[PDB]
Amino acid sequence: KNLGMRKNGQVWLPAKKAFRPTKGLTSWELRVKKRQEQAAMK
Amino acid sequence: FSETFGPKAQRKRPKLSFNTVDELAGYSEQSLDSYHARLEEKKLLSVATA
Amino acid sequence: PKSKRARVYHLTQVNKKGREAKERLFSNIRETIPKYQHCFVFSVDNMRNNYLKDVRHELNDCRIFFGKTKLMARALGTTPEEEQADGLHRLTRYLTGTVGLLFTNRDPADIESYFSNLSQVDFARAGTVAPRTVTVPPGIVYSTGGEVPPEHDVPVSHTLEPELRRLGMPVRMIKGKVCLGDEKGEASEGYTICKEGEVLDSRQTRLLKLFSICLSEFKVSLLGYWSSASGEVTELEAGKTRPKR
Amino acid sequence: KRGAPGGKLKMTLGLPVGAIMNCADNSGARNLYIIAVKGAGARLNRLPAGGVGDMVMATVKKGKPELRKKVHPAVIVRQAKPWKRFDGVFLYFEDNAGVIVNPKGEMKGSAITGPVGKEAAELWPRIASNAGVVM
Amino acid sequence: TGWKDIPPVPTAQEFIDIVLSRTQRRLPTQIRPGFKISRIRAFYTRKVKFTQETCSEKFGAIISSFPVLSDQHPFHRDLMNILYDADHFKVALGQISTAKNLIETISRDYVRLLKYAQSLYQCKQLKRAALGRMATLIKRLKDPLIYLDQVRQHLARLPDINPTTRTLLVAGFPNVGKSSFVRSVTRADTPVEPYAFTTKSLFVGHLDYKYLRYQVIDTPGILDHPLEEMNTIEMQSVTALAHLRAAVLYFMDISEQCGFSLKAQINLFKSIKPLFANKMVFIVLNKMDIKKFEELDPEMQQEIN
Amino acid sequence: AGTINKPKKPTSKRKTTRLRAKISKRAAEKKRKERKLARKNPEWRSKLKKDPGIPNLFPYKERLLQQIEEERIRRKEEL
Amino acid sequence: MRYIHSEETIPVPENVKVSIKSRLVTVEGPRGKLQKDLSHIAVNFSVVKKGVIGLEIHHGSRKDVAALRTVRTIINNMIIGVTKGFKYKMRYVYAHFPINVNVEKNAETGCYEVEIRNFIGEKIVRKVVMAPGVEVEISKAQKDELILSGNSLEAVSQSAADIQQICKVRNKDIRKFLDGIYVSEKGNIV
Amino acid sequence: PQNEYIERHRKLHGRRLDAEERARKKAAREGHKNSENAQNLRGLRAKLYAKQRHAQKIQMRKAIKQHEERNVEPSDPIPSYLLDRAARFSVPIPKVRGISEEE
Amino acid sequence: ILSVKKNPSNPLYTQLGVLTKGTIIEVNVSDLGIVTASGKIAWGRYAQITNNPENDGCVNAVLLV
Amino acid sequence: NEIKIIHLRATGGEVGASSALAPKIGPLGLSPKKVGEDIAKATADWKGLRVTVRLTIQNRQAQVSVVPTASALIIRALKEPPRDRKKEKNIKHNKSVSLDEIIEIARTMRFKSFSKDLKGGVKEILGTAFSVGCQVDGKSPKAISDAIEAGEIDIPDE
RNA sequence: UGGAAGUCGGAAUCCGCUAAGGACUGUGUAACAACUCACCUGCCGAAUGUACUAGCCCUGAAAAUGGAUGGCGCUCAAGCGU
Ligand SMILES: Nc1nc2c(ncn2[C@@H]2O[C@H](COP(=O)(O)OP(=O)(O)OP(=O)(O)O)[C@@H](O)[C@H]2O)c(=O)[nH]1
Ligand SMILES: [Mg+2]
Repeated sequence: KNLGMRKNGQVWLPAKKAFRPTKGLTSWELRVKKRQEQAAMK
Repeated sequence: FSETFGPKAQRKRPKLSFNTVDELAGYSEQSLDSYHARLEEKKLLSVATA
Repeated sequence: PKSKRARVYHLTQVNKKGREAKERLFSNIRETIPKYQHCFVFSVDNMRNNYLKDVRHELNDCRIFFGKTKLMARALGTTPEEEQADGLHRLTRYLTGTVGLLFTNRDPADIESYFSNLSQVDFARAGTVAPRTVTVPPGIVYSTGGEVPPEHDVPVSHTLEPELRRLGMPVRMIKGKVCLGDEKGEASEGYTICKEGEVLDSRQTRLLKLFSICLSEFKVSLLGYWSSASGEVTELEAGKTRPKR
Repeated sequence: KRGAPGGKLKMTLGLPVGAIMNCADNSGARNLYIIAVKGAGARLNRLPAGGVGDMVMATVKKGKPELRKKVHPAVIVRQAKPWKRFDGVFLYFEDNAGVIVNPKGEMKGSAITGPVGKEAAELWPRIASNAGVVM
Repeated sequence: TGWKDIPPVPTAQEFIDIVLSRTQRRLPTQIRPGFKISRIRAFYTRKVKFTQETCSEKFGAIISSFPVLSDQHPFHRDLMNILYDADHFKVALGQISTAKNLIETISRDYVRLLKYAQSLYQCKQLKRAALGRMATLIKRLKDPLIYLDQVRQHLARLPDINPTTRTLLVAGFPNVGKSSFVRSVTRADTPVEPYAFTTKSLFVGHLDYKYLRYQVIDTPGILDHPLEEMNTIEMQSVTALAHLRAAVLYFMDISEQCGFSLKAQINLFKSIKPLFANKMVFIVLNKMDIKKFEELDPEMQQEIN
Repeated sequence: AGTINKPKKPTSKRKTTRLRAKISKRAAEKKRKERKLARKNPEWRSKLKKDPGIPNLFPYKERLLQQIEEERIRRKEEL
Repeated sequence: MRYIHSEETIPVPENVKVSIKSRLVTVEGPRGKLQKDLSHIAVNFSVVKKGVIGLEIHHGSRKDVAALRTVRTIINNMIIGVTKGFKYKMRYVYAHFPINVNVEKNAETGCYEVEIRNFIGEKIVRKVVMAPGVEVEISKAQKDELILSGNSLEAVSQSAADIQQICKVRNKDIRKFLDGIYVSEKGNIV
Repeated sequence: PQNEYIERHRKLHGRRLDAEERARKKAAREGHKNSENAQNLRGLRAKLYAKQRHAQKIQMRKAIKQHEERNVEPSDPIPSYLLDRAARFSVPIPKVRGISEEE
Repeated sequence: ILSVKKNPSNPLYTQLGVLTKGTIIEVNVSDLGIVTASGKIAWGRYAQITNNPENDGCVNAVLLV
Repeated sequence: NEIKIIHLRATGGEVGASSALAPKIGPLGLSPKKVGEDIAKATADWKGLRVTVRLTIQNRQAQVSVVPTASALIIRALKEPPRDRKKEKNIKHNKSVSLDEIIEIARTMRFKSFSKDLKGGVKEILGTAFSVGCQVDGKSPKAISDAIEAGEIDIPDE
């Protein structure tokens, strides 16, 4: 069952996820490599 | 005015015209006599027409 | 994106720690290692962990770290090419979930005896199974909710009843007193906070904490320990059972 | 309360503003000049008017000098304009006359000379208690 | 018969907003440069006069509704002096009256100038100047308006004590059962709690004896120290003892569970005995279930006798 | 506001010739006045312009910095 | 920016039977049947996996992507309604005059009917007719409690809101006069 | 009633059962209400609201600046007795607008 | 004010004593404690009007010190 | 035979501390005058100082004890002139104590301190003295604390 | 200070245990208590936050007979930019 409380009291509400419509466009490793390159260039 | 009365008030000692119990009794007696004199003066001194 | 949540800026003294706290934890763990022979890993799962300060005070000669699990694992060294001392990457496989490090000069048997006979009764958290059935009786509500006899209990505070109504207890104010139903007790049954053999949620555990009813225990389970002299990790009883990473 | 008698049926209003009527009581006044009628509505160029049982504001033009400087509440008890009651009776008195009362309805005087109207006697209990003839 | 009829006193900014909203919304606001100078002068003179009429009406409503201490009973006057610094009260109301008269003077001067103003721009500048001076005068009253609003609320919540009637006055130390006695004999809601100074202000209840109405006044507790060291909470009770021709009931706790000694209670009674001249005094020994007068030591019994 | 059930007087978009001519003349007079105040304006004005720079999201900014540094070294060697 | 594809997933239990045709969702469960018209939102329905309903929008803006979350929550609430149901427990409290509540079932309309009397001593008799499918009972376990149960969350919550709004004190201090009917608990029947 | 009677009533009886929830919901809707007022108020009310919101934004950002920097003059040097101190004997306003004889 | 010394628009305006912007007036400066090098009280000093009295309802001036 | 422990905050050499006790020690069966006399006798060493007093209640008699506090110990070690409270007020504690006296105050406070070392205890005592406003060796207790943390002053171990 | 325990006031605002916790952000008490916030840890799973700039849009003040992008009417325009 749902183990925590919701503030508004709508206990039937699902565990919602973040509204990220730009998901899946970048892998994690590529972003880390771009972070290192941006830091070096800066 | 904020330190005299209110939520931020810090006043704790009143400003008195008397120091002793006997002085307070005399002050009360004189104030009552003056009050009665003033109401007698006002009493001696349907709506009225314009 | 005009429609956005307004980020509240806190007008308080304490700010976010950041990367500097991580580096401080790395330095402290990497300096604690060459001073103690034994490094224990202990597990405290689904627990309040406010008696850990008392544990730190009692173990004066020991050093206890209770930081982030992955940061402590990186401090000790996950790979054999990264470990500060030999056998520490063997110890890092024990660090998952809510764990902690214990650097000590003492005997492992002494440490095991202390953490075995140590036991304090503590408030239950959400997820634990209720060991018994708790029911606040009808009538005037007291502070313990029927744990002590009602003649030895102060009535509960009048400021708690909106919280009780939020947590689902159908209380009401009668002449400055919090009551279930009537003041003498009628037209209602006792409020069952929890039943035996039932997973507790946070609402029930908050009610039990407000009524000072403790249904759990403070048990620290030692998983294993790395020794500097032998350069090896000895695994204890909970180490086999606990998931490994 | 603004001194408007409630439960009064519609009757012919015979005493407008400016009428001088007799004073039927022994309060010391002998006539009342009407300056206003309590409960009068708003209408362009229409003078406020009152009937039997209506409360008015009056001034004393003849009587004791003590009553000559104040504006007194009055209740009209007799009128000369003919008016109809609910039983189809058209009636009138031989003179226009009223009595001086306080705003709550109790009289300043202690006795009433002559008869009073049924409407005034029903609407103000002190007039009924201080009246000798009711018509 | 109380002071609940005092209209609410807004602050300086709310007062300015109210007055200028009345001027904006209850008068016409379109005037044209192509009209005659007589029409323009009438427009702006009407604006200034309506603004000062609103200010004068509100200031007169503030002044004429607050109690005047020089006309009150000495009990009520000195109770207001205990609660409130009477100097501060009179200074606040005098500053209100001074601002009212300054607004009237400014309006008179600017109407006289608008009689000679020769253009719509000059008329507009004169009207803005008069309204800005009025707004400055109201803004310089930021503190007395808040003070007087707080005064109004507490006066509205003040009890109604009739100074000349059949009245009982309960006095003594804290935690001696004064509020318990008042709850037992009247219908008043005085809080009864074990801690000291539970009652921080005067309460009054009523009862009927032989078909006559009596009023009973519950007072804050009084401690044993000289009158220069008395706080306002205890001075309310001291003023009640001093100025009210009452039947005084001095409550004493023989069991000494109030936290104070019977000797100190006796010294307080002897100290406030000069206030009891021409008053009828009864000493009520409360809490006799715990300890009785017979169980009291004989020296203390001799002192009480 | 009860606009939908009870609309008010419409605001006309049909401008008048008087208003158009007056607005045009006031605009021209304002342009001349701001030119005069610009010529009389004593506020300091930098001769050089603060250049915005190179965007961070340009993927070849590092290679462009390499090119600029190389050309700087080449110019220093030539000079 | 026009997002090429956005999708959401709704898991369906084994007891639940979902039929979608022309954006008209019909959800069948152990407790009953619910029906809803979602034709005002451009959604493509599919079966991406056995027991999973797939919601998708193609070439939609950020608003069209965000509306899929509302559609997902609506269909999920319909599934929860036909599986476990919804229950609103309400409490009516009074200071001096006891409030009298009588619950009947009008048979010709086939709907429950709540009659409220003696609120602040008023002589008027308030009457609220419930939405179809909402069952109202007076709780025997607790004191002065109504229980509203149903399969439609919107119907149950709107009926509870109507009960709460019909008993509202007017021209009085709400700090002093605390009386009324209030929604105490919101949850599931099962 | 006398003294703190509404406070005593709140002590002995409490508040309405939905009071905290409605206060929380109103505080949550306050942002939508503020935006609706900013986009739909008209006229002098709108102008006063905009000026007052501008004042609040200035005060708020000053508060943020102060809490962020809680933990942190003439060109030529002159002594303390020459501080705050400053030929052609010109008046402060050497030229004004001429006034015609009708004015 | 002691006298009107110069109204810049017209000498007739100075003769009539008209208070306009930029008008030099003579004021009594006894309240400022201005004193000469030996102790004589300086009670007359020039000031200049800096506002528009016909538009503001008040005369504002700056001392010529 | 049950145990009651009551902690209270009182001024030394004063009987009126039991004024607030008689609300609660009253129904417990204690004599407020006897309790106040015992409190005064126990706190006669701490004249004019705000001290913490522990009362243990057994079988309707209570015994008094004085729980030491760092602030009271620092104020006592300041050795202020002997003073009456009600007449002059708004005093400041601007005298000086020695770092040695700070060390025995920390040694007295070892049963309350959770620090690993006596140096850690001395630093808490210096922080309390900084809050009081006094001096240590003629300098600011924050400056002595910083110098101790720098290490040029060696606090003895235990 | 009658009472003031972080939260009626004034001034300072340090140390220890730390993973982290202000001589405290609010609620609350007569004072306590209790709750909460700043901060930290456990679950989760990949992109976010702040401030500005440039477009379009709303407000950014209106009177008085019934009326005006010229009128109908126009919404992936019959509006705007190229
Ligand atoms: N056994 C006993 N206890 C009493 C008696 N009267 C009062 N008490 C207790 O003493 C406490 C004193 O509280 P109050 O009755 O308010 O006395 P008080 O505080 O001086 O009254 P106020 O100053 O008006 O607030 C109460 O809490 C009672 O429990 C009594 O007659 N017998
Ligand atoms: Mg008390």
